[PDB]
Formats: sequence, structure tokens, C-alpha cells
Amino acid sequence: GKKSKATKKRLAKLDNQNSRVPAWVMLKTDRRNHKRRHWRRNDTDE
Amino acid sequence: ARSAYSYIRDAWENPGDGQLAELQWQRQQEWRNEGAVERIERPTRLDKARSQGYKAKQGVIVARVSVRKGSARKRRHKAGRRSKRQGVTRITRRKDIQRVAEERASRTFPNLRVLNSYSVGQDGRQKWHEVILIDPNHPAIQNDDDLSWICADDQADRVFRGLTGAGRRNRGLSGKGKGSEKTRPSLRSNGGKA
Amino acid sequence: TGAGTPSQGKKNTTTHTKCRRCGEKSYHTKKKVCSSCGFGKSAKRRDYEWQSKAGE
Amino acid sequence: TVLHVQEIRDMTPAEREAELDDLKTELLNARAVQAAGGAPENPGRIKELRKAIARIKTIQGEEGD
Amino acid sequence: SWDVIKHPHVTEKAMNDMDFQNKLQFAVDDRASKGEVADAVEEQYDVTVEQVNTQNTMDGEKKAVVRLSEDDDAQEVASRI
RNA sequence: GCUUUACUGCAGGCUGUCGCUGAG
RNA sequence: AUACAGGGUGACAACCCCGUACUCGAGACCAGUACGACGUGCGGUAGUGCCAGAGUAGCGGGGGUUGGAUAUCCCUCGCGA
RNA sequence: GCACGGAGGCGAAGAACCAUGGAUUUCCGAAUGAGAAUCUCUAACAAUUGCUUCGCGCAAUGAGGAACCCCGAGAACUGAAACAUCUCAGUAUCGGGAGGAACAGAAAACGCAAUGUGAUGUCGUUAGUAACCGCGAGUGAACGCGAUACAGCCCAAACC
Ligand SMILES: [Cl-]
Ligand SMILES: [Cl-]
Ligand SMILES: [K+]
Ligand SMILES: [Mg+2]
Ligand SMILES: [Mg+2]
Ligand SMILES: [Mg+2]
Ligand SMILES: [Mg+2]
Ligand SMILES: [Mg+2]
Ligand SMILES: [Mg+2]
Ligand SMILES: [Mg+2]
Ligand SMILES: [Mg+2]
Ligand SMILES: [Mg+2]
Ligand SMILES: [Mg+2]
Ligand code: NA
Ligand code: NA
Ligand code: NA
Ligand code: NA
Ligand code: NA
Ligand code: NA
Ligand code: NA
Ligand code: NA
Ligand code: NA
Ligand code: NA
Ligand code: NA
Ligand code: NA
Ligand SMILES: [Sr+2]
Ligand SMILES: [Sr+2]
Ligand SMILES: [Sr+2]
Ligand SMILES: [Sr+2]
Ligand SMILES: [Sr+2]
Ligand SMILES: [Sr+2]
Ligand SMILES: [Sr+2]
Ligand SMILES: [Sr+2]
Ligand SMILES: [Sr+2]
Ligand SMILES: [Sr+2]
Repeated sequence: GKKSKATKKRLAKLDNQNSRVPAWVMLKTDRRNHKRRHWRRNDTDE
Repeated sequence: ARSAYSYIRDAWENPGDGQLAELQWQRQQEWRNEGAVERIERPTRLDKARSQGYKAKQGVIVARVSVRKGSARKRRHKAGRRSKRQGVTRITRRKDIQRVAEERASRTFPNLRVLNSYSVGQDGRQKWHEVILIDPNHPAIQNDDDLSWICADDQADRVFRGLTGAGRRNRGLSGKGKGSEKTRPSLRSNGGKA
Repeated sequence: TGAGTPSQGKKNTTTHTKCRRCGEKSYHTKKKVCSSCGFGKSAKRRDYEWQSKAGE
Repeated sequence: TVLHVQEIRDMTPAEREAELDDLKTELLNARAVQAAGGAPENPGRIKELRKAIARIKTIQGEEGD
Repeated sequence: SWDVIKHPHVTEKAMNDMDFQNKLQFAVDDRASKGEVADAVEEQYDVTVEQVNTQNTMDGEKKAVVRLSEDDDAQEVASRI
């Protein structure tokens, strides 16, 4: 496909969000990203 | 003594006789070539307009509107209906043509508010009414002792809520006693049975 | 050719996309109309009383 | 912190703008050192610079420049 | 008001461009044009920009590869930040 | 769902009449 | 104790803490209302057919609607003081 | 900040925090210079109106809001132990529109008929009464009265 600049920004955001919950948050909250996505198993919007 | 106005009034009691008859025969030829809503600088029936609140002042507008004659332009049922709800031809709308005229006029002038309207005749396929509209934002009107009332917020889009003289008549609000049990204070509060 | 699985492989057309006005993936890029908020169809926001139980 | 509201209001329009460019540069260099993963940082200032710039901008608006 | 230059893009590939092609790399505002990037750079480090190549990245930012004139030395320019 | 000289109605077509509509 | 409502505090707390009664303060609404004041000027007699809202009031054809039945309200076509 | 980490910082130049007021407030969005799946292209009240210095100069409209409210459009399942009038119901749903509430409202009223009442909502009652109806199933007021709250005015014309 051909992605517009805006589509690109959105894909970029989705990529960023798709990360682990920082280790330090674990400690601070004394004990998981529910929005973790996989390119294959999942399907983004658009 | 008789006012000059009384003469315009008396002429319009029989628009089919005398000079008026000849005028209408002439005028209508032009109206038929005009649009749906034509603003006009002067009311065709001065006496009537002044009587309904018209004034020769800034913020006061008059427009003639034509509407197709006849009953409801309804589409036949495309699903199951008991005989009672299959009618199409003899069914008529609940709003009279003068009301439809006032609404089209008011849509044309979104910033103005309907004051009143009156009939100016018809031919075999349409009817014409002139509608008096007021500019609630013009200072000449905001300062008018006889019209400033129409500047209040609750008067916005008054015609669309039936607050017009023609609106109130069509809603069965004329009578204050017998026969208005289901019209006053509103058709809706009375379950829509009026 | 079955209407099922074999016919599913021919589907690679993009229709519904992220809507500029509401943000839902409902802007039909062919019709240029959002099936969710009405963008492209009406200035007013798409809404219906059947979207909830009658007395609620 | 280091920069207070008084000091800012006591500056002339030209001084605020000069102070502005100066602050922006320190920030830019901070973000640069941060981009290089540099460690000789002081997390507080990078945060202070932002507020300082907001203060000067707020004052410039209040005074009319 | 948004600024043009956001920050230096420092990575192995960037270092090479700097050591072998006298090029500097920056993360810039995605609304900045090649020309606006050229100016900003000349006005921030006082050098002569010869060419600018841009790329809208999958990180949501715009990356600029700015080549300096032979009269300037990227290695040294970058070494003062 | 379908049919027809089932019951009852509804569009639609034809036709008269009234309005549009005037002069000798 | 005019305070024995409720909560908190390492277990059943009026007296450990927040509060609670009493008293007090501010905002909002009531309301640009009530009162008050400015200006205006109420009313009555005799005479005068000078004025007082038309497709209206009313009637008929066709519909809808209503508890509205001969006696509901409305639309439509025609007629019409 | 949620959030009980590490590092670092701020606070007696009185921070945090709270109240009131102000500043900043990207892009799309009624979305309004043109176009576009939130971006792009070359000065903008687009469009419809009022006024008009007839120039977008001054203004209005647009869209939103839980329901409530006003004006229009308007079913069927269902009940009648079938079913067509009737019923479900002017309900569901649809179109348009206003406000903080709407709508109504100072009698061409009522008609306990009177030597009587006196704008209008609403509440209680009048009453499942009068009235309607394959006179079947079912539908169903009003005047009055007791209350709540109370408020009465402005034009057209005559004459100028
Ligand atoms: Cl209006
Ligand atoms: Cl009485
Ligand atoms: K039925
Ligand atoms: Mg990665
Ligand atoms: Mg007067
Ligand atoms: Mg009501
Ligand atoms: Mg490129
Ligand atoms: Mg735009
Ligand atoms: Mg049955
Ligand atoms: Mg019925
Ligand atoms: Mg039976
Ligand atoms: Mg009923
Ligand atoms: Mg009665
Ligand atoms: Na996928
Ligand atoms: Na209007
Ligand atoms: Na960056
Ligand atoms: Na079947
Ligand atoms: Na009725
Ligand atoms: Na009739
Ligand atoms: Na804000
Ligand atoms: Na405007
Ligand atoms: Na203009
Ligand atoms: Na049955
Ligand atoms: Na049956
Ligand atoms: Na019946
Ligand atoms: Sr798959
Ligand atoms: Sr409006
Ligand atoms: Sr085949
Ligand atoms: Sr196959
Ligand atoms: Sr395909
Ligand atoms: Sr469209
Ligand atoms: Sr809707
Ligand atoms: Sr990356
Ligand atoms: Sr009169
Ligand atoms: Sr009273």
C-alpha cells in the first residue's frame, strides 16, 4: 500500500504504544500492558 | 372619515371583481415566473400588513412565497398495512399551506423571525402568501415599542414551533372554551389528539 | 467456488477508514461518508433513538 | 528557581527576549546531550528551563512585550 | 510557536555521515521545509549548509541530513554540544 | 411465499363534473 | 456534653485524630424581583350611524382526528357576509 | 498526580494545595478561502440573510446538550381468544425547533340558567360520570369545586 503522512503518524504512535510497562513502574506500584499488539495476530484501524 | 387603507381592504374582499381582478390576472403572470421566495419592497395588501404589525422601518421585511396547491404528496406504503392505513390519495397534511409558506420564507432568511403572513391569491396550481419578517438584531427594531418583543431569545425560530398567528389557529387554539379541550395548552401535552 | 473460505481470499479492498471528525474507523473511503458519525453526509451528528432501549 | 518573577519583570523588553534566546539555547543543548544519552545531566534544570521560558513568555504578554 | 531544530540525531549511521561526508543529522519539526532547515542550522551554529535531505520517520518525527560546506567541519561543530 | 371470477381495500388507467378560465 | 451523628487510629473510642452541637463568615439562587422614587395621568356628562383586523364568519363536496354523539379539532376542493 | 522506584530538583524570595480572575491553548471538528480518512494548496464570515458608508464595513444563522418542551411525519407485533371498523397508539421510530424550563394566557369564555363565575398552566376531585363503539372488545372528556400561584397589558383604525 501507500501510506499518507498522517497514516504514518498514526502507525508510528501505535508502534510506540506497543511497548512494555517500564520496570520502575513495577516497583513503585509494588506489582502489564493491556494494549500490547502483534502485527500478525492483531489488526490496527484504517 | 374612511382611511385610504379601508379601500385596499374592501378591494380584497372580492379579488375576483373590479380593478383588482384585472390586477391579479396581470400580476400572476409575473409571479409564475418568479421563484419560491421573492423579497418585495412593499406589501401588496398594505392595510392587511399594517394591521398585522407591519411598519415602514429598517429591519422589517416582506417576501412573497408560492406553494403547490392540493393535498398531501404522499408515497404509498411499502410494507404491510391494515386497509385503514393504506390510503394515499385523499390524505391531507395537518399543516395548512399558509404555514408551509411561512416556514419556507423563514428558511430563506435564517436571521429573521416570522411576524405574520397573509394571502395574496392563487391560480389553479399554486397559492401565494406574503410574509412579514423582522430583524431582531437591528437597533431600529430593538428600540421599537411595538416590535422589540420579538427580539427575545425564546422567539427564535418561532414559526417552526407554531408560535405564529397562523400557527396558533392551525393548532386549534382559537376557542377559549368548548372544543379546545385537546388543543390548549399544546397538542403534544394532550397526547396529540386535537 | 464456495461463498465461504475460498471467497474470503479475494478481500483486499480498503473501504472503512479512520474518520477525521469522530475518530472511529468508519469513514468509507469510497463513499466519503462515515457510517458512525455521519461526516460527509450531514453537518449534524449521526444519532438515533433506537441506539438505546425505548424508555432509556 | 534560579530565575524569579521579580527579576523577570525588572528586565526591559529587550532583556527578556535576550534572556529568552539564552534559555532556549541551554534547553536545546540539554536535549542534545540527552539525545546523545549524555549522563552529565541534572534532570531538574531541563524541567526548570521550560518553566522559566513560560514565565518570561507570560510576563512579555502581561507587560505588552 | 514551534522551533525548527529539535535535537541532534546521534547514531552510528549519523556519526559516519559526520566523519566521512561532513554531514550533520537532526530531528526537526515535521512542518519544516528543506530550506527552513538549512537556514535554522546556519543561524544556530554559523556555518554554510550545502544540501539538505529529509525523511518522515516511523517514529513520528522528521529527520534531516545536513551537509556542510568544505569550509566547515561537522565533527567539530557537533563536538560543542 | 405464491394463486385466483375468495373477502375487503389500495395504487394505476379510462370517463363526467368543478376550479384554473377569457371575449364574441 | 447546646457535642452520646458518622469516620479514622494495630480489637467494642463522646473524652487519641478528623468531625459533631452552638456561634460566625462567603458565594449562588430567590432577583434587577419586592419596596421606594421619576415621569405619565385615572374617570364622568351630553351630542355624533367618525373608527374597530375577509377568502374571514358561514355553507357545500372529500378526508383525517376526537369522548364530541346532528352537538370535537384540523386539512383539502368549491362557494361566500 | 494515579504510582509505596532510582536519580535529580523545588520550597522561608513562603513551594505543595484550594478559591477567584487572567495567560498560553497544535490539527481535525458547525468547520466557514479551496481541497483532503486529522493533511495539503494559493488571502478568505464558505453558504443564506439583515443593515448598508453598497466595501464582508457592521451584524445574524449553522453545531452541541441526560432528559424535559413545542411544531410536523407516523407503524406493526398485540387485544377483540379468527378478523376488516375498533385496539395496541398518536405509542415506537423519523423530520424541524426553542429554553432553563417550554407551551398557554387577559373571553366573539362559561351556561352548577344565574340578582351567578371572571386570563392561563398545574394538582386533587368531578368520573370510568357524559360521550364514543362489529353498541362487541374496548376508548373516554368538560363545566364546576378544593388547592397552588396570581397580573395585567400593547397594536390596526378613527383624529393629528
Ligand atoms: Cl421565525
Ligand atoms: Cl360558574
Ligand atoms: K391491526
Ligand atoms: Mg521497536
Ligand atoms: Mg403608542
Ligand atoms: Mg404543558
Ligand atoms: Mg523525500
Ligand atoms: Mg478548513
Ligand atoms: Mg386477535
Ligand atoms: Mg384511532
Ligand atoms: Mg367478537
Ligand atoms: Mg383514545
Ligand atoms: Mg363545559
Ligand atoms: Na495485522
Ligand atoms: Na428565519
Ligand atoms: Na525526538
Ligand atoms: Na414461505
Ligand atoms: Na381531533
Ligand atoms: Na370542508
Ligand atoms: Na485551555
Ligand atoms: Na458569521
Ligand atoms: Na458586504
Ligand atoms: Na386471539
Ligand atoms: Na390469525
Ligand atoms: Na368501532
Ligand atoms: Sr491471519
Ligand atoms: Sr436556529
Ligand atoms: Sr457457476
Ligand atoms: Sr477453492
Ligand atoms: Sr480484490
Ligand atoms: Sr453528501
Ligand atoms: Sr438523531
Ligand atoms: Sr524507532
Ligand atoms: Sr375587532
Ligand atoms: Sr387572578
